[PDB]
Amino acid sequence: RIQQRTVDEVDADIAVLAESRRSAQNRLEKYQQLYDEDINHGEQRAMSL
Amino acid sequence: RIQQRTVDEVDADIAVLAESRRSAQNRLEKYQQLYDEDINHGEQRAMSL
Amino acid sequence: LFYSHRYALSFDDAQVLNGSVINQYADDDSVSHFNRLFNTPPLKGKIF
Amino acid sequence: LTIFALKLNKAIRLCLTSGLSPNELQTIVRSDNAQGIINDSVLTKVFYTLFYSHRYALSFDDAQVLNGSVINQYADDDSVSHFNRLFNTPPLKGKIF
Amino acid sequence: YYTPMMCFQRLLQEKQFDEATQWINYVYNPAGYIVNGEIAPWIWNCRPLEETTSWNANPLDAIDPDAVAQNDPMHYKIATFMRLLDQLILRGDMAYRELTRDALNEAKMWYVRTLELLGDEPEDYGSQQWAAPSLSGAASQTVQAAYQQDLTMLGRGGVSKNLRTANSLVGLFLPEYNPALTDYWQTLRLRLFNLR
Amino acid sequence: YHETIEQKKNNRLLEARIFTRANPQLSGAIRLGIERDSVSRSYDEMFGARSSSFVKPGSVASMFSPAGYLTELYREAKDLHFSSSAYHLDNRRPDLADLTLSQSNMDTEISTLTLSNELLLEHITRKTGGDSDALMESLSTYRQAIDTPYHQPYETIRQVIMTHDSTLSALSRNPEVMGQAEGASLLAILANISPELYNILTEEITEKNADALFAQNFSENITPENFASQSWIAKYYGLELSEV
Amino acid sequence: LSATASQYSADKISRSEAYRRRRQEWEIQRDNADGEVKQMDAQLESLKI
Amino acid sequence: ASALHTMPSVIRTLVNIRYVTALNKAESNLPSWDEWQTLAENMEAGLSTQQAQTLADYTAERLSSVLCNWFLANIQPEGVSLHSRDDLYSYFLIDNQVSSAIKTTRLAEAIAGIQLYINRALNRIEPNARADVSTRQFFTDWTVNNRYSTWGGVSRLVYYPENYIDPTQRIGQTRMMDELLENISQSKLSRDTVE
Amino acid sequence: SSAIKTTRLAEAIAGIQLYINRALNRIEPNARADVSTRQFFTDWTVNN
Repeated sequence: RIQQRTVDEVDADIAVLAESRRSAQNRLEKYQQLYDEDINHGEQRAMSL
Repeated sequence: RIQQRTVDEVDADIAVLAESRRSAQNRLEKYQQLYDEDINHGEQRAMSL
Repeated sequence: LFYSHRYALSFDDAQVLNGSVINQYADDDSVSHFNRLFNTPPLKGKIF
Repeated sequence: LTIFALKLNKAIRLCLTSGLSPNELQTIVRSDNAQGIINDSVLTKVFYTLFYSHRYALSFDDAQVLNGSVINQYADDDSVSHFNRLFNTPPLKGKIF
Repeated sequence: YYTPMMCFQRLLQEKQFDEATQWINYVYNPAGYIVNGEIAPWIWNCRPLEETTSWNANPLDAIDPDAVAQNDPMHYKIATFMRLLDQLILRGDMAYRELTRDALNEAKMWYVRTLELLGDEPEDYGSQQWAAPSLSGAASQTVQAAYQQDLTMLGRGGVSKNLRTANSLVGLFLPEYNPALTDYWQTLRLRLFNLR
Repeated sequence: YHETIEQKKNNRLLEARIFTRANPQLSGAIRLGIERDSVSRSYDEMFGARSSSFVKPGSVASMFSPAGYLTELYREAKDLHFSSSAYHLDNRRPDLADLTLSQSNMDTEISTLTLSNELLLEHITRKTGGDSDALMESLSTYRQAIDTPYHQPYETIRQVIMTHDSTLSALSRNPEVMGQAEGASLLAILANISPELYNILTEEITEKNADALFAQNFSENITPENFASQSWIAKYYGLELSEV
Repeated sequence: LSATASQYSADKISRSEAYRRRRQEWEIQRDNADGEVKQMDAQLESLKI
Repeated sequence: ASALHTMPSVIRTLVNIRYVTALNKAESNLPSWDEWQTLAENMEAGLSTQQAQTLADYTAERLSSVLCNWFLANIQPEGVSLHSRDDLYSYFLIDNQVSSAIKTTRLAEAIAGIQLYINRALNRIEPNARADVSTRQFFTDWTVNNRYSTWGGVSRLVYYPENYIDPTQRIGQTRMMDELLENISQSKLSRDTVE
Repeated sequence: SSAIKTTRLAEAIAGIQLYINRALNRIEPNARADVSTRQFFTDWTVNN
């Protein structure tokens, strides 16, 4: 029984790390979109005028 | 068998450290270049104008 | 080549092992095998 | 100035070749005799004090006392002497004698 | 010359490529030039470069590569070419970031472009044959004087005499290959070995 | 002087131009954009194939390599002092004149101590006229110096014995063999006393042989007049005044 | 009016350069995010074995 | 014998050396010079490689120090008041008390020596300087010729200006083109802007 | 290496592109310079 509980514990830790991964990749792709778009048309207009 | 698997575990861990090593090293190199470039010709021209 | 494979030896070690003599004149821009055996460093004077 | 030069040359050569301090040579030569001269006995004391210093890990004072000399009352005297290291840190209630 | 160079260099600095190549084609184009619906007979698109005219007399007065280059225009020639193959390399780096198969083929295409245009790298020749003088003999004032005199005679003159200079006066040094060219050669070779 | 300086500059320019033309590195489609001049042929026939001769960077034969830099350096430096005076390069380092300029000479890696030692040996043996072994034998009994005598085999023994086991503690675990080893040898192998160091440490000092021993213990140029000065003792033994 | 136009040009190029620096910062911090993402991806496989 | 990893004969002999040096004990068993050398040779025979290098290092340094001292106390070439270690360093144009851990090549050492000699000459720290030759062309640029790297850059300039040619900025510019340059310095240059 | 995978269409694209490029740069001798001036080749920058 005790070892059943321990394998349960490690499975829970797997889930914890998995949702950690989801959060990290969210931050990543948000940064990536924010970086690729670089400078939008508003600042282009500011500099041009 | 169990002890073979624990050796497998530590091998996975050292690989993880290696990947994090590569990440930090990339951060280091990019910061190093970003520091050495210092001030490019754009800002020098701003100052001159 | 067989002995370098099995016993995990460089070339020259196996070369000596096969029945050939210690090579006293390698590339000569670096230390020869003979001077690798008896000349790292010389004891107090030059070897003979 | 010749003879004093010879004496000082002897002692300085010894201490430089032997890692010995001027006060250490002062103490060992005085303990050997009040002459301040060197013979086989002085070098005997030197060797054994350094040997015991190496093995038992004690200072020069402990080794010098061990060799058969006395505990020195008058060390460098700009710091606490050996004797006062033994019986004067602090005095019990009054000054030592 | 200078302003097309300016616009091209700034465009390359801003990671911009295609209108940069369109721009640099004003002054040079390996594919030649089209005028009046026809292929041009000239090679470079800058007349002074074709004619190889100098507009400096005493360039060594100051320490300026500008002075030296202007005193002999063909340096300028290779310089622009240099910068040209430069963007070619920069194309590959962009084409290689996405690790996508079609972009992979595109990067290989760029690298074969610069490989073909670059030619064939030469190799070391003189070091094997060069004899080893002593320092004093190498610093012999007489050998240096003889060489300088030969050079002056060649310059103001060009006399054909002394068909052999008695190479036994081995006390001179040999020209060394441009390090930047070898840098790009090794770059292409490493990236190609990587790509295969 | 002007005409000379413009002559040198023009020669440099012409060499540079002719060298850039024949660079095989530039082929290259840009090869089709370069021509062969009459001056090119003239240099060709005057200097043979030297014009076609190039080197890989990092080789000795390059004019920008450290070898040619040193050649120019010595060329310039050779005359900074009159040959007669003691500061002449030929006088101070005669072996520097005949230094070959080879790939092995700039590639190989040896400690600075090695060269320094052999140069000092060359001067000393030039002076005395003997060899290395005679020098070491003289050193083993030399007295007139702060480091003499210098018993190299003895110090080597001391160093190796310290290497294996300091304090000879294992040796102490064998008291029977200590029936044959007294304290004297153990002092010799624990502290730095060569036999002649013992002789100088254990010789009586009296006036009857005073100056004689002085002569034995010092060079002729050293005298008690020299010895009187404190700064002199500090510089003689390389010690600090507070220490003396 | 020459001086005022020069001041304008100076501040506009300086502003563009500030934008470029911000871009570099975004890029490096996104790279570091990606490094963390893959590093913890490796941590996941270690944990599941 | 096994404690020292060596033969019993040589430990017998080492113990056999009554270090009393002509009485105060039995007698002087001091070995002769060659006997000393042979005893040392045999005794150090059973030593490894990295220990061999360490012994070579220690002996080389000790020999260097002894040699420097001996040359000070023995040979005094006229024209120099050499009176210390660094005096020999300057006059022989080579360091004499560095650690053996440093390594170099012949060319590097000669470079350093000649540089230091030139430098000593220029600052008039040397007496009887031939000041006539100190004014030569090469010494004028001694600021940029004191280093191999700087000399290489300035020499490689004239033959290979292309490595050091920078289209982006040059001297001799007209402020008119410079004004173009600052007008094409925006973050993104589309076609019409450069037009 | 065989680690690269592709299709007949992709390789054919690559080969024909390389042929066009070689022709244009006058690396290939005996180019039919008349046809090299076609409208498609003017826009070779955006058609490569």
